[PDB]
Amino acid sequence: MQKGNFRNQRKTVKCFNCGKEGHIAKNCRAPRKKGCWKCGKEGHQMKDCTERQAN
RNA sequence: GGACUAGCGGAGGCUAGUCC
Ligand SMILES: [Zn+2]
Ligand SMILES: [Zn+2]
Repeated sequence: MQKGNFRNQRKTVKCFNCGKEGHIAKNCRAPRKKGCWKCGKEGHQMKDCTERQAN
């Protein structure tokens, strides 16, 4: 238990850290970062991918 | 508060509902 919100995993939540699917940044082993899982630039995000569209 | 169901999210919170 502890953190029922974790149930979000029931929707193959996406890791906002690495940008994978199956775990969240919270449950992400990687350190708290902000590397666009699109271009690989640390600072911006996919939503604001200054490289290319967001799928 | 908890747990679910939902739902979205670059941030995981929020609410509702039911239960006490
Ligand atoms: Zn991750
Ligand atoms: Zn980018």
